[PDB]
Parts: sequence; structure tokens; C-alpha cells
Amino acid sequence: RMKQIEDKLEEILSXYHIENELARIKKLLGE
Amino acid sequence: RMKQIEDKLEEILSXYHIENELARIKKLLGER
Amino acid sequence: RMKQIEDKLEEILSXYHIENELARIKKLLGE
Amino acid sequence: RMKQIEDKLEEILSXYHIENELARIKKLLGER
Repeated sequence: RMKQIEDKLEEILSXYHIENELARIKKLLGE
Repeated sequence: RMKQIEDKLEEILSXYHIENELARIKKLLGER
Repeated sequence: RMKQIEDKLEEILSXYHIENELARIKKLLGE
Repeated sequence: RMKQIEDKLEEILSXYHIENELARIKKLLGER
């Protein structure tokens, strides 16, 4: 069950995309 | 406790919608 | 230590704001 | 396992930056 949990944490980790998307949006907005 | 944990994680996972909404905004603002 | 963990999960929960902000941005963008 | 867990959670928490970046975008796009 600890494993299920850690599996859910890796699914949550699969956030950096969101960060990347945001950086890209700011730039498309003219910074 | 551990079922509160698994449930809080399912509540958090239930984020990809956010990523996809951002993918849309980025697409909308992209070069015409 | 289970408590520490559940505390971190409530901190993560404190995401709906992000959703709200996004809905507001789409609307400000002219939908 | 449990330290991998606590560490993955600290890696996730390390989100508020995202909220605040969105608060900025919303502020920028707000009525002049």
C-alpha cells in the first residue's frame, strides 16, 4: 500500500510541464 | 490514516486538467 | 511520520486556487 | 519507502510558485 502511494506520487510528478507551459505563456504574452 | 492519505492523493490527482487547460491557452496565444 | 506526510498533503491541497485562477484567465483572455 | 515518499512530497511542494505565477498573469491581463 506504501507502493500504491508512491505510484500516485510519481503520477503527480509526471508539475514540470505546467512550469514549462507557464514560462512559455509569459513569453507568448510579451513577457 | 493511510486511507486518508490515499484519498488526499486521489483528490490531488483528480493536475492533468490544469496542464491541458494551460496547453489550450498556450495554443490560443500561439502564432497565427 | 504518517502525520508529516498527511500534513504535506494538506499543504498541496491548500490546486483549487490554481483552477480558479485559470478559469479567470480564460475569461480575461476573451474566452 | 517512507523517505522516498516524504522526499517526493517535498519535490511536489517545492505548486505555490505556479499559483503565484498565475496570479501575475491574471493581474497583467486585468482591466487597465
